[PDB]
Amino acid sequence: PLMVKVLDAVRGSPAINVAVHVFRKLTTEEEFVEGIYKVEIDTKSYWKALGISPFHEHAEVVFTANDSGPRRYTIAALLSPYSYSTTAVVT
Amino acid sequence: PLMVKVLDAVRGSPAINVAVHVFRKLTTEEEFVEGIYKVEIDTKSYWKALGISPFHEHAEVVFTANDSGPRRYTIAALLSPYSYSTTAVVT
Amino acid sequence: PLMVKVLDAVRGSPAINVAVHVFRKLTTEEEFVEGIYKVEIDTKSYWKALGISPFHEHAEVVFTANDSGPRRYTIAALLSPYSYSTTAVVT
Amino acid sequence: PLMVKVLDAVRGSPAINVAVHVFRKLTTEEEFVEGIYKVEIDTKSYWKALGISPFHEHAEVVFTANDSGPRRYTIAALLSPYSYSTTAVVT
Amino acid sequence: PLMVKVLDAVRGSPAINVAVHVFRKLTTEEEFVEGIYKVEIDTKSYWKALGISPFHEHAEVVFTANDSGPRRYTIAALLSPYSYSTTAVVT
Repeated sequence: PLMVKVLDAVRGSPAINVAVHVFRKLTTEEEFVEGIYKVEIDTKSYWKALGISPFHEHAEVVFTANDSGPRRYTIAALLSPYSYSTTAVVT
Repeated sequence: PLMVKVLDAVRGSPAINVAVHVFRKLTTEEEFVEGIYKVEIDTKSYWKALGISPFHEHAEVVFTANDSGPRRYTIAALLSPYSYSTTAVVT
Repeated sequence: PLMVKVLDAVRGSPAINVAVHVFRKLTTEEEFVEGIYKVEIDTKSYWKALGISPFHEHAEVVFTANDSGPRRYTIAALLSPYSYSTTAVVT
Repeated sequence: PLMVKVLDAVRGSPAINVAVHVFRKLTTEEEFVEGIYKVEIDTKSYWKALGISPFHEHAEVVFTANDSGPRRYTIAALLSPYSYSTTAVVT
Repeated sequence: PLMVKVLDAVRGSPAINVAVHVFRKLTTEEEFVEGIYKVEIDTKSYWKALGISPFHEHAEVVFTANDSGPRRYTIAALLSPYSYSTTAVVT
């Protein structure tokens, strides 16, 4: 016998975030789960898994990468509930 | 017999974050879980898993990477609940 | 018999973070969990797992990496709840 | 018989962080857990696990790494709850 | 019979950090746990686990590493709760 119980009775006005998981029993992947409440903001990638036999004989390659510039990011509340409160962003 | 019990009775107005996990029984991966309440802001990668036999014979390679520039990040509250409070970001 | 009990009765308005885990029974990985309340801000990687036999015979390689520039990061509260309090960021 | 009990009754408004773990029974890893309340801010890596037989015969390599520049990090509270308090960051 | 009991009754508003662990029964690792309330700020690594037989015959290598520059880090409270207090960072 397997039982799980959460939050039987509630009187009032809360804020909640619930998650429940139960498990009973060149690249390979099997039987996985990814991304329950997942956040990604800025991510970069250049070269990945070109192939079996690239650039075998007598190759000449030049590789250069530049990253610059004016950028801004602004966030007030992230992944956090609130009740009976005040939030403001003023510029 | 396996039992789990959390937060039977609540009177009032709280803020909560709950997570429950139960498990009963070139690259390979099996039977995994990734990313329960996961955050990533700035991440970089260049070269990964090109292939079996790259650049075998008489290769000439030049590799250079530059990273610079004006950037800003601003966050007030991250992964933290609050109640009966004040939050402000002023510039 | 296996039992777990947490927070039966609550009167008032708190802030909480709960996590419960139960387990009963070139690269290989099996039966793992990663990233329960995990945070990463700035992470870099260049070369990883190119392949079986790269750069076998008579290779010439030049590798150089530069990292510089004006950057700023600002955070007020991270992974810490509060109640009946004040938080402000002023510039 | 195995039993665990935490925080039966609470009257008031506290701030808490709870974690419970129970376990009853070129690279290889099995049956592990990583990253319960884990934080990483600035981390770097260059070369890792190139392959079985790289740079076998008559190789010429030049390796140089430079790291410099103006950077700032500012944090007020990290992994520490508070109640009935004041927090401010002023520049 | 195995029993554990912590914090049966609480009246008031404290700040707490709790952790409970119970265990009853080229690289290899089995049955481990890593990173319960773990913090890392600045960490570097250069070369690790290149492969079985690198640089076998008649190699010429030059290795040099430079680390410098203006950097600042500022933290007010780290891994320490407080109640009925004041915290400020002024520049």
